[PDB]
Amino acid sequence: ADSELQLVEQRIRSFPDFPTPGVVFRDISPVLKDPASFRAAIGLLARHLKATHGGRIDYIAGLDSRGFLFGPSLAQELGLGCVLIRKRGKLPGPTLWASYSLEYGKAELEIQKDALEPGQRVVVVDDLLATGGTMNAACELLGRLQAEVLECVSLVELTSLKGREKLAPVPFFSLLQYE
Amino acid sequence: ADSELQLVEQRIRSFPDFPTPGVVFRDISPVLKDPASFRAAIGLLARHLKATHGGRIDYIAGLDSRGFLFGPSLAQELGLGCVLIRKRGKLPGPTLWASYSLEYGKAELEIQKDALEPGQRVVVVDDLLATGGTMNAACELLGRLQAEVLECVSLVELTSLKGREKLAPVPFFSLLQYE
Ligand SMILES: Nc1ncnc2c1ncn2[C@@H]1O[C@H](COP(=O)(O)O)[C@@H](O)[C@H]1O
Repeated sequence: ADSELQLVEQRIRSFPDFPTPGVVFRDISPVLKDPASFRAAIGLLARHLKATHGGRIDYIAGLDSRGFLFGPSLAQELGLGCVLIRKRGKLPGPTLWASYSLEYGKAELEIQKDALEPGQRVVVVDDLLATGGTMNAACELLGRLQAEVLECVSLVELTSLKGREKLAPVPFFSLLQYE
Repeated sequence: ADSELQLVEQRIRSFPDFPTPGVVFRDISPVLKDPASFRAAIGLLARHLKATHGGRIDYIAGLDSRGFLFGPSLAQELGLGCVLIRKRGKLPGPTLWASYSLEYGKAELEIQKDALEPGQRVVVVDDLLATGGTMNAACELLGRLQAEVLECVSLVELTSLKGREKLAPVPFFSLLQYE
């Protein structure tokens, strides 16, 4: 198109009635597919994070699974490492775990007990904030390792689901908002 | 790739008997956590790919979920987009899916119907090649979209499981090898 924000915005594809009737799904797949829009997305998140924390971040925490598509590349742009927060069962060795609500049921996330040392400053990233279930669980786990969660970020936020309120006092930033 | 490769090898951590007895789990998590290791792994994959295929690659395809950690960064380094291959039920809109065999029973993968156009040339990435079942299924999905799979790559290859044979005649490159 032209601007970087509109380049990202034109590449978020809408799918009505997926996964269930009445929902409007936001697919980030086109953002990844277009190298110019992927780099526009990473650069917007990076510039936000650099301006906001002045270089003083220790790690990005990428959220299983779609957050893994952004976390490493964001971290690398910022010159940082990326740690992983995963669905239960996926990581080897001693873990901490936290439950959250998933569709009609309950699920769990986990982090390795040595993923972070105390006092490390971390930004959580995922593609999309919907109910805020996994993101909230992520914050719980990081606090348990005595990490300082600076904020959570996503490319997209679905405001009608009120996942941002669920994260307070943890600050939250999104690039784009839809219902 | 001596020094750079040692930076990767040093950060692969092994866990006996996970997830089940007699399996040595290879954990790439410390590679992601160290930005120099991550940058070395991405550079070494990119360098091999450019030295082998030059500018003939159109897209990287990342395998759900640990392939997601490397695909976008590899595609960015090459100036290419990245397309996604997911566990069934995760992608919106029209898809093609297939089933393949695992340790007792079946698993299923899928791809969006419009991920690639015919004759487009793709390299598949995952973190580790074991039996090659998953990567083989990804190759088959991509074939059904009339994509040309130039190569599959990973950080680790478990050579006693003969994943390389399963993929033939699609070439396969790994940074590190173990029995
Ligand atoms: N020993 C192992 N360590 C880590 N991941 C493994 C191991 N064996 C299999 N996998 C994973 O299982 C999938 C590969 O299985 P395969 O389809 O048998 O090649 C990939 O996602 C690998 O990352």
